[PDB]
Amino acid sequence: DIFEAQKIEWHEGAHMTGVESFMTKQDTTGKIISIDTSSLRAAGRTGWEDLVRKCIYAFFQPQGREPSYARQLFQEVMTRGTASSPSYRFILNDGTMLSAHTKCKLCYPQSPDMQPFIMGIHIID
Amino acid sequence: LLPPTEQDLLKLALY
Repeated sequence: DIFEAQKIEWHEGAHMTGVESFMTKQDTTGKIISIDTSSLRAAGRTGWEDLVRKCIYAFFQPQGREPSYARQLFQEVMTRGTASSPSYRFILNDGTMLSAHTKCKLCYPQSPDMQPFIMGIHIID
Repeated sequence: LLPPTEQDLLKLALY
């Protein structure tokens, strides 16, 4: 049904072959409450912890004079229920330049004991 | 919102 369909896209995001990504869950104050890295750890690439840390820091870093993409997306996802960033870049510990973009959605769980939350997917370009 | 602190991130990986 409608509640179940909400989970389809995020289950698919957790098993994408050929795409480097991770997912986050934020409460509605914006605080990150979980980070799912199972796709990165399965793909056996070493340096995933550094990739995730650097990607998240770039996501929350101010964009010159504008707010960070994290702020812009959080503001938009609370008002309209979905949001997306353009690409942002970061440098791994070995000097490699990478870029990423983020998409997120407000999710309304069926269980009365759970609060709404924001699911985010961060895709390496 | 507040960005995660280094301890927030540490916890997110630890558990």
